[PDB]
Amino acid sequence: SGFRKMAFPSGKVEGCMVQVICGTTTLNGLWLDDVVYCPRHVICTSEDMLNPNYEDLLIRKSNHNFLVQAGNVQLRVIGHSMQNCVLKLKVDTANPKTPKYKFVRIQPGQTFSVLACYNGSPSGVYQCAMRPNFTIKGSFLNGSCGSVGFNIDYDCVSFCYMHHMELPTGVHAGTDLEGNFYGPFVDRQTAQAAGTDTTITVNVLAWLYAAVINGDRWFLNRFTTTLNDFNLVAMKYNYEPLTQDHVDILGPLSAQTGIAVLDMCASLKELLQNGMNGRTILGSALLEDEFTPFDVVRQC
Amino acid sequence: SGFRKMAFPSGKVEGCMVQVICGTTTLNGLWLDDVVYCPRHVICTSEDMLNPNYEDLLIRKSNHNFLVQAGNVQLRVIGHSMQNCVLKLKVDTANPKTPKYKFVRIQPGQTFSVLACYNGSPSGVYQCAMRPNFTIKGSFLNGSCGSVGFNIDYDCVSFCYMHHMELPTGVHAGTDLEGNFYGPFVDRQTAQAAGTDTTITVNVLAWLYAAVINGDRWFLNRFTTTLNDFNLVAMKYNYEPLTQDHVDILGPLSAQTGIAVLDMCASLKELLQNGMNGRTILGSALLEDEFTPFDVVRQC
Ligand SMILES: *[C@H](O)[C@H](C[C@@H]1CCNC1=O)NC(=O)[C@H](CC(C)C)NC(=O)OCc1ccccc1
Ligand SMILES: *[C@H](O)[C@H](C[C@@H]1CCNC1=O)NC(=O)[C@H](CC(C)C)NC(=O)OCc1ccccc1
Repeated sequence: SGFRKMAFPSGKVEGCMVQVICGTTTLNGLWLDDVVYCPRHVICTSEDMLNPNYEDLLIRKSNHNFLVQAGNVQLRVIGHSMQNCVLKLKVDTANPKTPKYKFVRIQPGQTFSVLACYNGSPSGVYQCAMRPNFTIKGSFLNGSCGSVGFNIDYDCVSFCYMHHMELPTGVHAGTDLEGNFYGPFVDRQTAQAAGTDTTITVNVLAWLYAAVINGDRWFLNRFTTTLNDFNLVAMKYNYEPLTQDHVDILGPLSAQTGIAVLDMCASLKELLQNGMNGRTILGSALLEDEFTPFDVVRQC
Repeated sequence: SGFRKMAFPSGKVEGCMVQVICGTTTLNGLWLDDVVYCPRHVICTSEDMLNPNYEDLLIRKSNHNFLVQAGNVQLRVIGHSMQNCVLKLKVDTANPKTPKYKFVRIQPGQTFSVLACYNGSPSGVYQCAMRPNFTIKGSFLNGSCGSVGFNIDYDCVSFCYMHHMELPTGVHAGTDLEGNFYGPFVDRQTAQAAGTDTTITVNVLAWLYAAVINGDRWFLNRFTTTLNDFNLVAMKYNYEPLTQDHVDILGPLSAQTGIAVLDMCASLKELLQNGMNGRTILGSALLEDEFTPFDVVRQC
């Protein structure tokens, strides 16, 4: 037993991380087969990064302006192109460590693991959720751009996130691996800011089921509620509405614990209206919303 | 910016994990050079595991009773021996993926990353602290024994923990890699239970410094306190006493933020006496004690 925020083992991704330098900008790239993917802002200078025209900036570059280092081996760049907000650097060597992979775009409310990297060297691994407002609450410093987020199913790495920037509130923004931003954000200097966020209700419910599986039962009750009455409470507390599909997704956890989904909703209603009264659930004094139902089943 | 519970990248350890079967018991082993290390209870049966005599149990075994699988390759066991609570299985092939490594024993209050594994296959990675009572609050199911904890410095893996058991409160116990238990626990069936735990004060202080570095300042004050007066409060709230060595270790974080250690102690005294009044620090409504000063410096 026990329940922890757990990342996927990172080895398969560590073998794909490289360093990309253009001018005085250093960041990370992802080396899959004979292509290195990286944020296109690697080509910008301080002056450009106000309102850059990336198509102009890139036509002024040559293959030799991109220095790619895979550990202690220089990779020779033989072609370059832009795809949305990522650059694709063709190199003369296919990565022999390329795993089976896919490029997937995730939905708000879904989780993934982040391999934070600096100078092409992995530094740490942690779990993130894509917030309803399309930001992530990560841990990223200068040099971390090009770090990736991913899930692993069987032997296949599904890459979902590449890191590009930090917003004024300290949260993080980036793109899918096709270079399309999550959320209404752009890789240039504006006053852009995260929009209002909400709590991921289906995930809070999943985490309450994880708590019951692990022996925390104090918040349970015999009462029940209707889906409509629960969603009235959710709206008041800035929680996302619960759909019948969410109820269906929680079915397996409800069956395992014998607690009907709408009974757990009544427990959550009481927690929202009364707080915890100095108690904790799975080591937290707040309701946690960054575990999906799948994350709970995977671990419990 | 941002601050997350972050594990070390696990690749170097993933390449060392194997499956060990003896009889009907399956668990994990650690394959370094031509030795596989695993919990000695792999040789027990249901009846034995009450009060086993491991020396007797092991003399009745042969090399061929140990089946070792490295991915989809069977390793041939050519010798076996017991070292404290671990078995050392000599195999006919040195692991070509053996990293530079050390076997270190950690202290209570120190952190490490855990690579949870089942059937010799890594499942997830997370950070743990060794509690003052020599347990860890992990996430381990049947089959997870032999999973290891480790830190990485430069290119060298310092293995510190091998998993053996779960105590009645749901916390976890295990040994160093020389097979010596952390804490007063034994690999047999008794009514053994975790002793009383305390909060790791130096780590709470480090995490408060991480909060300031990341823009949370509401708990700061102009007041200060004496070390003796603070330790009177620590005792009342079941916090470990703060030593001058802890103050020295916090020096760099104090210098970076300009907040003297004893000023931060005054803030902590107020948080202990008054709580948070509905506010949060780094996304928590509780005081977090599983980040060391080094963990904070590493990330911030
Ligand atoms: C790429 O390494 C970098 C990652 C940032 C740096 C601080 N925290 C991160 O996540 N990205 C940028 O510096 C980015 C470049 C634009 C052309 C998209 N701009 C950015 O994040 O600006 C905000 C900022 C910069 C430095 C510190 C704090 C916020
Ligand atoms: C080895 O895989 C296993 C790990 C346990 C199983 C449940 N959670 C864990 O961390 N260790 C044992 O089963 C261990 C064997 C003794 C001979 C040391 N005994 C143990 O942990 O017993 C308590 C327990 C067993 C099963 C479920 C819950 C608690």
